[PDB]
Amino acid sequence: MKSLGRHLVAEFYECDREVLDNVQLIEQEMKQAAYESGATIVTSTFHRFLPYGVSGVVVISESHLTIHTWPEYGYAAIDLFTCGEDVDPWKAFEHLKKALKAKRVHVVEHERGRYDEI
Amino acid sequence: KSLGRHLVAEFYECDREVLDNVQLIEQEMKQAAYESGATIVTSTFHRFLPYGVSGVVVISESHLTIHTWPEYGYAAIDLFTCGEDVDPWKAFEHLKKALKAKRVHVVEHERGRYDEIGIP
Repeated sequence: MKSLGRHLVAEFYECDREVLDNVQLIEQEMKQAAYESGATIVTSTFHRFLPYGVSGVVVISESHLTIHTWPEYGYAAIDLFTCGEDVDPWKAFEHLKKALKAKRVHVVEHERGRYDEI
Repeated sequence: KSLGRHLVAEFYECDREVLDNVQLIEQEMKQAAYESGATIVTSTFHRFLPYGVSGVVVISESHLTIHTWPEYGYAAIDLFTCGEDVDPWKAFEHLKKALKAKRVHVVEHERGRYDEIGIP
């Protein structure tokens, strides 16, 4: 730990498009992702974009997990921002990779609140 | 050339009383969404311990978020917008002003690049 939090900005490509358009399943998988990471969920809110697409946010202790899907393109924008030694955003990543069946992913890990800056 | 634009922002040396004011953070975040041109879907703001605010404004197909650390004068801000007439930099400007940040660091990501997804 050299920062308040760790933030994964993930591009998920060639996903299962049925899953990407399933608002209930996406919400379920996001909550399980949060459980896998060690995080505690404060609130969650998921919405059906029309005609296709799911958007959701899981608020955790001091930060968030988010997903925005484009079923028509097989694409999801995922963000996994966790704080604390106890919580591992890569565990959420792995769950979602498997839940969405992405064939290609790109992930960047940012530090949020570096100790040497704050 | 992408489905969305996403600003990952570090705000430093902010007004610490603002950072711990959940009502004001909600107002300013909603104002920031308005400035950007985004449509609000839902908004949820939390203040929980002994300080610190978390807020999310869910917009059409993406989000604006803030998580504050009053004890450090720091806020973690994310401004993810989609579509050509929504401008996340207008949200940035509003929040920079509202929070009285003296120093900022911002990464702008292209989320869903057309060349990566395979869109002409």
